Amino acid sequence: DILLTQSPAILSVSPGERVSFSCRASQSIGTDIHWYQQRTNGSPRLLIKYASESISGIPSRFSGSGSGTDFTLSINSVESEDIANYYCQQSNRWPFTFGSGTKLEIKRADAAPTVSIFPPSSEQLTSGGASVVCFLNNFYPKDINVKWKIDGSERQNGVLNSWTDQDSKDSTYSMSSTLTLTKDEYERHNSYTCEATHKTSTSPIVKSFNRN
Amino acid sequence: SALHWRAAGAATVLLVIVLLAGSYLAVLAERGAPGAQLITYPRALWWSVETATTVGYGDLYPVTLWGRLVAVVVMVAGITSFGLVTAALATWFVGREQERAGH
Amino acid sequence: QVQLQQPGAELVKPGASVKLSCKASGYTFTSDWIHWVKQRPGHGLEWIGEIIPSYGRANYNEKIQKKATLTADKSSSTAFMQLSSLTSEDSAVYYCARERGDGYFAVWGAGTTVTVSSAKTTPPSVYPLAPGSAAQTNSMVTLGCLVKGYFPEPVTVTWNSGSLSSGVHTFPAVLQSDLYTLSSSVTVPSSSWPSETVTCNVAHPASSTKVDKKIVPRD
Amino acid sequence: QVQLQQPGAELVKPGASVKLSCKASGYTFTSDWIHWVKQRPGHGLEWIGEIIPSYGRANYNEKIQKKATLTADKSSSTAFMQLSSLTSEDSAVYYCARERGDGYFAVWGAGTTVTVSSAKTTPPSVYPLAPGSAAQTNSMVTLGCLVKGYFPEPVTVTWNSGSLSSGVHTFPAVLQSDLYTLSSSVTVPSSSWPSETVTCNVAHPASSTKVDKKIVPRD
Ligand SMILES: CCCCCCCCCO
Ligand SMILES: [K+]
Ligand SMILES: [K+]
Ligand SMILES: [K+]
Repeated sequence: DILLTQSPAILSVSPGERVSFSCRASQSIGTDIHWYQQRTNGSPRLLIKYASESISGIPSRFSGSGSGTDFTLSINSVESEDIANYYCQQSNRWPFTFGSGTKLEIKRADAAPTVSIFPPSSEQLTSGGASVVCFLNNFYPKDINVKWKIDGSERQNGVLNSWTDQDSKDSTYSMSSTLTLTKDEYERHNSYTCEATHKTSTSPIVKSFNRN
Repeated sequence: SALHWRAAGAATVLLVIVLLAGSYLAVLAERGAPGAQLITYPRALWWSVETATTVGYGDLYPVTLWGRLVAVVVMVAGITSFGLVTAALATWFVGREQERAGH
Repeated sequence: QVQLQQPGAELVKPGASVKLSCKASGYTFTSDWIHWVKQRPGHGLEWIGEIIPSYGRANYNEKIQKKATLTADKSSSTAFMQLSSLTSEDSAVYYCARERGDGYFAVWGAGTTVTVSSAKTTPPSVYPLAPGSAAQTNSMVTLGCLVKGYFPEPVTVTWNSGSLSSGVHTFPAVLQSDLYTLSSSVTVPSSSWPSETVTCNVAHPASSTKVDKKIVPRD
Repeated sequence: QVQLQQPGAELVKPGASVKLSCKASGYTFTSDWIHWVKQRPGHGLEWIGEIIPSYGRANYNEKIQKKATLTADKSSSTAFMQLSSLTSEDSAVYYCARERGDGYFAVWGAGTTVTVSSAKTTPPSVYPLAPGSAAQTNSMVTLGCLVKGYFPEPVTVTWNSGSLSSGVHTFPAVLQSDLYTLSSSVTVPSSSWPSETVTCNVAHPASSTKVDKKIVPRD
C-alpha cells in the first residue's frame, strides 16, 4: 500500500503570505492525489481533486500541483479562516490511503487577553455547587497563566483550565479557567479574583467580584 | 437490410454494452485487491476500450481472477466484433465484384 | 441540503457492539461507494472500508484489526457499519463519505462520536454566566454558558439558535470523575444587551436532549 | 536576421498590469509553440507557460502563483503575455522562445526587462570621461562614459555604433535614491586617438531615448 508523507506536520506563516503544503507518495501515483481541509470539530472538506483541479465553492486562493510522487497544495495569501488540518489522499491503487496531515498556524500581532470573571449562577447554587468562571479571550501568543485568589489568598485546588486551538476568525487564542467549590466552601469566602499574566504586559490583568 | 450489415450494427451495439458493463464489473472485482489500479470507472472504461481493441499500451490491467475473466470477455467481444466487420466488408466486396463482372 | 446524515453519538460498553448508520439523500447512483473513516482525538483520518450499496459488496482496511462489518439497505438509502467487541481504542469519530467511483470523497457526514466506556449517560446542566454587578464595560460585553456534569461527549452549543456566530468561543471539555464540563463565550455590543435577547442552545445527542438558557443581567 | 522581437523594457506600478509582446519573423509553422521564461536578477530560468498560435491554446507553470495570461494574434505573428497585479517579486527579464514542437528552444528573444516600482521614468545624463592633462600614456589609452540619473533599468551602451567592441567594459548599475548609474570603459591604441573619432552610444528603452557623446581630449 501507498504511504503518503506530509511534512512538516505544522506550518507557521504570517498573514497574507503564500503557503505550500507538501505530500509525498512512496511510489508514483500520476495525479491521483486529492486534498481535504478539516477545521476544528468539523468534517473534512474536499479542496482540490486530481492534484490541481478546482472544486466549486472553494476560494481561488487554493491551488494544487505535482505529479508522480511529489505534490503541493498552495494558498495565495493566507487568512484566519484557513487555520485547519490539511490532508492528502490517493486513489491510484487500492486501498485508498491518507497522509498524516499538516496543521496550518498563522502568526499575527500580539494581543492582550480580554478577561471576564463570572459569579456562580443562582440555579447552580440551588443545587449545592458553585463554579466561578473566568474567560481569557482573544489573546496572542498562546502562552498564558491564570492565578486564582480567594480573600487575597492564592487558590490551586478545584481549578480546571481549557485552551482553544487558534481561532479561525482572528488567529487568536482563548482560555477558560473554572474554580469549582461546594456551596458551603463558597459561602465562607468574600472575594474571588482571577489574574492573567500575559506577554503583552509586565503587570497582570486582574478581575474580581465580592460575593455580596 | 442485408444480414452482414445488421450483424455488424448489432455487434457494435453489443460491443459498446460489453465495454460499459465491463468497466463497471472490473472495478467491483478489483477493489479489495492490494495494488490494483483498475479501480475507478473513468479509467476502467478507457481500459475496456484498450482491451477490446488489443492496443496494449500496458498502463492498466486486472490482477484478480474475476477481473481477468471480465477482461477475457471484453477481449473476445472486441476481437469478434472487429472480425465480424471485416467479414461484412468482404461480403460487400464479393457481391460488388460479381456485379462488375456480369453475373 | 445535507447529503449524508449520521447520528451524533453512540455510547458502548467494553466488549459490546454498535451499528452506525449513514442515511444518504441528493443524487444517488448505482455506482456510488460509501466509505467509512475513523478519527481518534488529535489524530488523522484512517480509512476503514467501503461498500457499493447497489451490489452489497464491501472491502476493508486489511492493515488494522478488523472491528467493522459493512451492510446497506437499498430501500432506505442507508449504509451501516457494525463495530463489534470494542475497547477504548475503538473510541473515536467515525465519518461516512460518498465517492462517485472516481476516487475522492466529494461529500462527508458530520460524524458519529463513539465512546467506549462503562459509565452511564448523563445530560448536562446548563448555567448562565452574566457579569457581576461591579464589572465595568466598553463597547462590547461578554456573556456565556456553563455546561457541566454530562457524559459522553459531545455537546453542540449555539447562540440564539445559530443566528449569533460572530464573537463565539466554545472551549474543549474537561473530563473529571466520569463527567465532562465546558463553557461557551459570546461577545456582543454592550449597547445591544439586554435590549436584544441572548440565549445559548445546548444539544446533547447521547441523551437526546437540547435545552435553552436565556442570559439576563444579575438583579 | 532577428527571429524574435521583444520590447526592451516595461515600467509597471505595484498592482497594475502590463502586456509583453513577442513578434516572430523567419519560418513560421502552424506547429510552433511560443514559450515565456522568467529570469530574476542573479537567478535561473523559470518556465512560465506556452501557447500554440495556430490554435490559441495556452498552458502554464501550475507550481507558481499565476500572474500570466497568454494570447496570440495570427495576422501580426505576435504572441502576448498579460502579467496582472504585480509586486516587486514580478520584476525580472522575461524571454519568449520558439519551439518547433520537438522540445527545445531553438531561438530566443532578447528579453523584456520589467520593473515593478512607483518611481517615475527618467532618461540618463551621459558625460564624457577623457584623461586629465597630467596623465601619462603607453601604447593604449582608456576613455569612457558616465551614465547617471536614469530609471528604470536597462541601458545599452555601444561604442562607435557597435564597430568598436574589443577593449570595452560596461559596469553594472548602482541604485541610489531611485536612480541608476553606471560607466562604460573603452581602450584603443593611444596613437589612434584623437585622430580617429571615439563615441559612445547610449540607448535607454524605457524613455525611448538614444544619445551619443563624442569623447574629445580636455582643452
Ligand atoms: C464475468 C462476470 C464476473 C462478475 C464480477 C464479479 C465481481 C465480484 C467478485 O468479487
Ligand atoms: K495487439
Ligand atoms: K503492450
Ligand atoms: K486482427
